[PDB]
Amino acid sequence: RSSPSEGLCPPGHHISEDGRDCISCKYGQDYSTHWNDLLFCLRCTRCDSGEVELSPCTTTRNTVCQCEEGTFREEDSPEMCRKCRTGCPRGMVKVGDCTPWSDIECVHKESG
Amino acid sequence: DIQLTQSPSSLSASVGDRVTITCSASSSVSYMYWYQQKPGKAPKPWIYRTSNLASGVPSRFSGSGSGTDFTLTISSLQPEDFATYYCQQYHSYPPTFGGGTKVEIKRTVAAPSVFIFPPSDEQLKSGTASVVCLLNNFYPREAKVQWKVDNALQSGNSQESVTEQDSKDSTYSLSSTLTLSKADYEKHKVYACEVTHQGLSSPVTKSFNR
Amino acid sequence: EIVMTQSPATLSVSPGERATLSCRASQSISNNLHWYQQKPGQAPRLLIKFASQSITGIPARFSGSGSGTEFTLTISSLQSEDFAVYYCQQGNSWPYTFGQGTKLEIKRTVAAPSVFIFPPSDEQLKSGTASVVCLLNNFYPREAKVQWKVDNALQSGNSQESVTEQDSKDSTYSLSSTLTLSKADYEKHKVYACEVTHQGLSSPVTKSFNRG
Amino acid sequence: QVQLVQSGAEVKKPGASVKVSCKASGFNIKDTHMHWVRQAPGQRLEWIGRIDPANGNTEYDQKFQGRVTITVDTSASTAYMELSSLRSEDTAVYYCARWGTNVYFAYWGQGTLVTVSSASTKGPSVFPLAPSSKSTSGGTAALGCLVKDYFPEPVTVSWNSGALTSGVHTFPAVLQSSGLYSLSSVVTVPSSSLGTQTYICNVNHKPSNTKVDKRVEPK
Amino acid sequence: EVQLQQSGAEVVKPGASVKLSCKASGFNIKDTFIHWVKQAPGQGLEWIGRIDPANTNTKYDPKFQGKATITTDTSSNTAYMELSSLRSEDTAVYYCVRGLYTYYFDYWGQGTLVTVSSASTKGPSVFPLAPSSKSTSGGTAALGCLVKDYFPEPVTVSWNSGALTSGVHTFPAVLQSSGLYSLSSVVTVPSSSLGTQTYICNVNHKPSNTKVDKRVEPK
Repeated sequence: RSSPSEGLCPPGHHISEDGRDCISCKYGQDYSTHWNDLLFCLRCTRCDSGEVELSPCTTTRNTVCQCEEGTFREEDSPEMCRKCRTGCPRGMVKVGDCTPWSDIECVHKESG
Repeated sequence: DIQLTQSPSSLSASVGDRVTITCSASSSVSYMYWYQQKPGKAPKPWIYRTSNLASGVPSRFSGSGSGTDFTLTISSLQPEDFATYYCQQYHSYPPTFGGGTKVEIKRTVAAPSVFIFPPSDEQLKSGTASVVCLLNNFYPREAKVQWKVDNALQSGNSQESVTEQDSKDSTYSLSSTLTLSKADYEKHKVYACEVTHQGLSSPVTKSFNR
Repeated sequence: EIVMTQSPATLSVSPGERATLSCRASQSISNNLHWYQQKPGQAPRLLIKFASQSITGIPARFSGSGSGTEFTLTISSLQSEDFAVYYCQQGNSWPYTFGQGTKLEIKRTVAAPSVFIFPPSDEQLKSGTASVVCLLNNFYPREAKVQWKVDNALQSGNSQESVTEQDSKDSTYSLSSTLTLSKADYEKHKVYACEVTHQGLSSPVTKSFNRG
Repeated sequence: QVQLVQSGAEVKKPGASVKVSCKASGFNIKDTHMHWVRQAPGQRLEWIGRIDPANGNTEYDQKFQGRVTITVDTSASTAYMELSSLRSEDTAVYYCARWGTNVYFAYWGQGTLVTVSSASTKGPSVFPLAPSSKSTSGGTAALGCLVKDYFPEPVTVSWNSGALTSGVHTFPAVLQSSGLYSLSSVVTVPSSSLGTQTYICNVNHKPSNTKVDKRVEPK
Repeated sequence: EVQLQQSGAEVVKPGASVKLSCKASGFNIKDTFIHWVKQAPGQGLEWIGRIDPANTNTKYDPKFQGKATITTDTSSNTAYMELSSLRSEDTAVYYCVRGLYTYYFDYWGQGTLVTVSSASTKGPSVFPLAPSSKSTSGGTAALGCLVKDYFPEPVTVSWNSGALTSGVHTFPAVLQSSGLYSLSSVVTVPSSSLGTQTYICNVNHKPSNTKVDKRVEPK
């Protein structure tokens, strides 16, 4: 019976202290990406020294950054940009290449 | 931890009355949140940010308070409002709740219709024996029972249970049950429950012989 | 530039104590703060990465915290190994920038300097230049003051000081001021002295000599 | 559209652990902290712990540290709480909830009944509670049905297959020292109507698949 | 094991340039960002610039753009920094630095002492610092060895061919107004032992191939 919107402020906005009124996020400073009840808009991400800016912040979408360079984001750690391995070690062949979303892939040359 | 102390524990009050529940805090608090829990149900958030009503909540309700002292206030009660009310704070880690205040209906005093029921023939065949004393449709809840087996004040041999307030009568009913093995039950003969209550002005006793 | 500001500048502590060094940043840098230890006459060592993340082969007592603009390095119980300069460094924005360092110093009982004076050698006077030497040895704290008096004349710009690091044994300091003057000025005057003011004296101490 | 469906009621023995699920819909779990909350029978609310579902980062109250593991599955949009090495003290209703200093509203799950006892399932032993054939009160006499030695909760009770509703008082159950529950239900009746009308109590214990019908007659 | 050998200490006149090497071992240069860092005498660390040796791609701090240029020789596995149109302001220790991440440095080179002055090489003039014949007793008795008018750094000093270690204080050198360095080293001694035991200071200035041994006796 009830809606996705129902009860909530729209994206690009945040709810007020008063529990009713919807206040707009500031383009560039902050953002809000879904029908929500956020007390404040989320601070827009600023791209890191070791990053490249693929999108600027809107009120409905956070800044999109990427490692680029010759580096990649590591998932198991904090999500930070490590430098890609240049080459595969001895006995192993390069099977994937350095992306912003991944280090090179090595695999055995079917030895041992 | 900011320890929350809610006073009073309970409040027997009648329809149409102004009710003021307090919630004191062991250290200062920026905002206070109130919930209404009805029996067998999840708590309903009722007040946010000290004073802001939750949507769909009557205008008679109001929250107030500053630092260490906060109050929920209901300008005139109604049957929907009879439930336990908890206060909470989460602004200072960790979140802490009050111990609740249960609001109950206030009615004229009513003496209990007292009855006694012996252990059944089938029960005695098993070997355990459970005597039942009933106190029915009374007010207030505050009542007490003393099981006397041949004028012997018994203790730790019985357990009580009490109903919730009736939607119709707003009375209570209580059932204490003296449980004993047939060894003790056969050897004695006279069984009774002395019932004291505000509405009696005198202890009322009902009894049986084996 | 993002400016990294480290407080305090110095920190007099003894072994066994906790140390908390702070590093403020002029703009938010998320977690992108890194601590380094530089010991005297050595290359810096990374202690902590990304505000709080420990580095292998570094003692557990070292620990970091912070985000945004305020970060703190903490050493749960100091050891003689640990008395050194500590720098913080940000990697969030080009150009990368360091804090100005917090130097940890051993804190010990006050010790008055054993003061000595040394005249210019016979060999030096042959050359034509003359260098008088006033030595202040094994003292604490580092804060000390010297006034060269030649026939009760307060001299200025004629001398240079140098100070040792804290003694690994005593944790004291030693200082050497050197009054340098040509033969011409040195021969014409006779009484030479250095007035040494210090916390451990209560009164300026002067040691002196005459020519020949 | 906002909902928090929790898992079914669990009955477990001491020492054994239990994992309680809490499935969320109609809002972003990641927006704010998901917390679990204990409520003992007719008692205080006790905060157990919280998880930041973006991080997976847990924080607990000292009481439950070492004994509770809250977890989340953002992809599934569901939170879980594992509670280990159980005791009879942990007999409680466990609630899953959402709240925080960055969001205005708060939403709560329905709750999960978790009972902890060494006792295993047991059907009841029903007994009559017949009236004194004396009409001492005068006009109205009392009749009852005893329900003893069963496990676990709950028992449903009706009278004359639900025909008699007014005047009825089915009590709260009570834990005996044996570890078994025990309850009674009662009805007030006109003393003039005792002889003609026979009175039957109907007792249902769905956990042990036992349905009982027993008569109540004078003397 | 991972290592970063840097070039020897360079002594250069103003205007003249210098190429600093930094030879990497125990890993492939191409697997790590390499940065260079300036440290003025007893002062702050200044990041100069960074190079991705796979790419040959440089990033610098604007301060140094046009003064410092960083390069690699991947085939030799050594990084370089060229430093031009020098000033006395550029007197510094230059550090070569390595990281698997851009953001921070996991290993550091030993550093290269780069001194910038118009002055040319000079051996020292060693002088004694004899104890005053009038002064005796006190807290102790002090003896020293003056090292004046040399260039460049460093000087090593020992006492009685390294026999006396305790009580010794070799000071930091000081730049004089003349443009030449000057050092003193001192030893505390028992005043009772001055007559019997002669005391010799040993002074080594490897840049000018000057080894000096001089006695210290009372006057």
